Amino acid sequence: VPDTPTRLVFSALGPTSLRVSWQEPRCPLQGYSVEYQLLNGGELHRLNIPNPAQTSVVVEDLLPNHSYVFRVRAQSQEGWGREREGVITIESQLPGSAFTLSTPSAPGPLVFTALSPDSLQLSWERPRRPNGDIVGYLVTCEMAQGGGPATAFRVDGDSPESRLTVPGLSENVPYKFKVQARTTEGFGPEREGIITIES
Amino acid sequence: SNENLLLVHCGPTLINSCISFGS
Repeated sequence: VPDTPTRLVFSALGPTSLRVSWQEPRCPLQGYSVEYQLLNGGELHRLNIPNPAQTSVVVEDLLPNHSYVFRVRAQSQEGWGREREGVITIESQLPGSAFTLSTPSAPGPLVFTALSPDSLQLSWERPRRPNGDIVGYLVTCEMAQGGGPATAFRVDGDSPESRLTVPGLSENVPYKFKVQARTTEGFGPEREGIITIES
Repeated sequence: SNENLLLVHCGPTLINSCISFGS
């Protein structure tokens, strides 16, 4: 049967809409099935993706501040494969975005400050409901252009708020940052964003 | 590819960030 999707990405387009993306191993398929429903009681929505080349879909008319569960499966001639599951919420009422994604097991929204033309500080809130007690966080930094190597910072500790200063950066260059909690068992969901320092 | 501009001396900015499950 088809393998489970190896990755499930969420990106908020607005306070009531997001793009769901997934990734299937390079190794047919007929398509995908994307299921979602409110976590506090609601009908099951099932989206059928009849093209295996399509690995993303937009979902609109979502309720703000309501937790949803998303399930993505792949289909082939043999049958359906196991699903990758994800819980997420679009929260909405500090400069920045008025709406933010949140899942209980991921770090809080990323707050960036450009301390200088070649350095910044990043802070994030502790996960609301982590899967296992936290040992620390892994923070990775890399050029969004590609090719260049990534830098991985280990942030030991389980503070309610964690902070990291990143030196050696270049102005006008986009950098992709990833933050994920390290727990006793393994890692949690990672929050990712691209920034650029300018004056 | 959404990029968030960080301006020096403008203070902290809360960026909109993607969440990823798995790898």
